[PDB]
Amino acid sequence: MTFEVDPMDEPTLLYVLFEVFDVVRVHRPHRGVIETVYLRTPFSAGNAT
Amino acid sequence: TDPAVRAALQSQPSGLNSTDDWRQVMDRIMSLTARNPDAFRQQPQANRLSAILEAVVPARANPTHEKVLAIVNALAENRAIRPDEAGLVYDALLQRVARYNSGNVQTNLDRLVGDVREAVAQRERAQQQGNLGSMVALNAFLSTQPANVPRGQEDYTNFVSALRLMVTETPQSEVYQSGPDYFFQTSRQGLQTVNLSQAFKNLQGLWGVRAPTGDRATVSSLLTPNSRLLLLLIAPFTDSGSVSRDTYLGHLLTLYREAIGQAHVDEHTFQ
Repeated sequence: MTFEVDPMDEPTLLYVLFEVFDVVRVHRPHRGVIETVYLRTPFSAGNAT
Repeated sequence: TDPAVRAALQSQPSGLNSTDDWRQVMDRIMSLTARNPDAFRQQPQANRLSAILEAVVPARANPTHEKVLAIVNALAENRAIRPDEAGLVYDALLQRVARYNSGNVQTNLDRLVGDVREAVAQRERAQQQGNLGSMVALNAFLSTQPANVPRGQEDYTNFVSALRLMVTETPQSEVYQSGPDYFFQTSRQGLQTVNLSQAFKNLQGLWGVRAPTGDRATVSSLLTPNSRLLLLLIAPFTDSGSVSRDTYLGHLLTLYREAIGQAHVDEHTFQ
């Protein structure tokens, strides 16, 4: 990507918020047990695949 | 909803038309279904691919929860535990299985879900069939009672058989023993409770000698009202000729039988 912006006299950051998918599945088999299966596809992270 | 604990369960752990029934999905995805063909041919790509990917290589499932829930629901519908106890005991059994699991345990669990399904069905049909427990109690009571009446015997044994038939032919009736007596309730949570032991004790003296005295109300006060109710409850049974007529007992039975008769008949007529 190539952005072009107007000059400024102080440091600035460009924030690109790549939009993505990000879901969590909550698994609770027994009493007092929580299991989570994360996922975030376009920037892969989590358990399932 | 449904009593069959398999059915009343499987509503809880199951999707809707997933790949648990693979044949239907495979039929619908190609073209085979006739109800609405070309439905699958025109879905978005992702969905289509995903089903297909599911179809060619199925994904394994863990059926432990389904079986455990089935047996728990069977216990609940069979009054083994209270529903709150059902919520607790589901987790209890789940932990029990999870800490001792083996292929043998799964096999026994399938055996057990079959057994409990059959047990629930049998319990329901038996509860609607006549409640053998009441019959057992009545036979015990009759064994307690003597079988010989010095004045008249045919009427006595005929009446005994009539009572046996009455308790057999109408389920939901209760026969039991609370104190040193036997009773007969015409229904759970129902009125009309007859002190069977007292009724028989009072009626012992009126079997074979009240025929000639039925015309005069000189001994009519010997009939205690409890025994009168007992006779009233057996009017539909012990039809004409079972108890010898021209007898005070026979006269009462005939009158009560005629009365109840006009009534039900007129009633089914209604309008």
